[PDB]
Amino acid sequence: MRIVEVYSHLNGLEYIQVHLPHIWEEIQEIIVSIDAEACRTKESKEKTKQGQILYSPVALNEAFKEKLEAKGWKESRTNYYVTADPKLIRETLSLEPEEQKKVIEAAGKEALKSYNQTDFVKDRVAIEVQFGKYSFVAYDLFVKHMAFYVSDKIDVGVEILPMKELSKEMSSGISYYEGELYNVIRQGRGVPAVPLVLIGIAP
Amino acid sequence: MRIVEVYSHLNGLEYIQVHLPHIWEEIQEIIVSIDAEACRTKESKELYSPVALNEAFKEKLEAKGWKESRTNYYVTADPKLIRETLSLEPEEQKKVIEAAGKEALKSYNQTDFVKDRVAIEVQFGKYSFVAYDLFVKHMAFYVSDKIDVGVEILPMKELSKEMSSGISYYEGELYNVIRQGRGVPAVPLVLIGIAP
DNA sequence: ATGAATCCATA
DNA sequence: TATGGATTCAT
Repeated sequence: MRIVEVYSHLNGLEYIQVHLPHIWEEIQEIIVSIDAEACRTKESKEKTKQGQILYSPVALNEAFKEKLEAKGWKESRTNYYVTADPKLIRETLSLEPEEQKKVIEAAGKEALKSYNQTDFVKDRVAIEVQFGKYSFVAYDLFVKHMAFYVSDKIDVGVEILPMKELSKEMSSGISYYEGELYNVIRQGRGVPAVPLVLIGIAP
Repeated sequence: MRIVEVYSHLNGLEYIQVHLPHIWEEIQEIIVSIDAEACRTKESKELYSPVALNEAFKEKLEAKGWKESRTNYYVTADPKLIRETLSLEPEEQKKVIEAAGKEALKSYNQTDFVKDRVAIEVQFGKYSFVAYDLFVKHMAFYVSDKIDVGVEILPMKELSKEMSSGISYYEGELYNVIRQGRGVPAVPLVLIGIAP
């Protein structure tokens, strides 16, 4: 596949190029190695596209998974305890799971265990590949990548998305690069706090 | 139903209390007037129905004048052009983007309840919906100058545990916001956690 | 009886 | 026509 657009948020791309140059080389290689044609096997049942053979998100997801795990990218999970008290939250935000619980419960407040898990993490870099609803991209950017960043698990996050040129060749209602880039820029300079590299791809 | 927790983000609640006091009174009244018992369902988990709770609020809100709204905007691949057209109106964004020789893509956000420049998102859905509501939907109306403060109604954990799996809860979403750091997102908000 | 995948009711 | 959320579909 082709890398059409790349956006470096908080200079996350430069950080990788300086500290983890092999990671950037590897990500580009993985994308270039994906044969989008072999993933064009989803026969649409939508009335507005009845019969068209579209790119399959399932096939695309499998293709990336195969290449990433083959390069040593592995699943990672980060745990943390949440609570209703804003102050206790700010206090335990950067502490270890065990201490977060201890601190919250020590104040007589209920500690609720939660977490975030992602399939592709390597050398303190997390990659998310998304071919689905708009809401999941917001969740990835402002919650998942952030959770791993705050818990000191990754230094930069990466989000791979289909350009509009590709999303229009998939089932309707799928998030695309241009739209998600806009959602991030709309936040204003410096938000979110986690450095990121947004990548828009096409066949 | 009852309000268990309230979080004023960027003093959004105070903003409403000063400029639109009738809105805060109305929001409280509506929550109190909803009977969670009439929103129960016969289904087991590994209960209260999200659809029923949603319809309950929808009825009350629309009866009080809350109506759906939509904000349009043109997106594009060039970051510089985005920052230049963020605050402009739809047709003007298109104009500016296409004049720079770039492709302009029509998009928008739509929400069910808006009134007196306030948006209320009732949310009894899957885990990714609140993040989208806060960082995308509310921000879109705020940046397009359609609302001054956003409101998010969510179930407390004690209610979500009595609902189908995967439903986000107040304590967790509050955490997601505060984890961003002070002042983020940029739109003033009032997060409200409820229980039966 | 969940999480995805994916269809489609409106503005 | 694109989004938001409804509905359908593999576990």
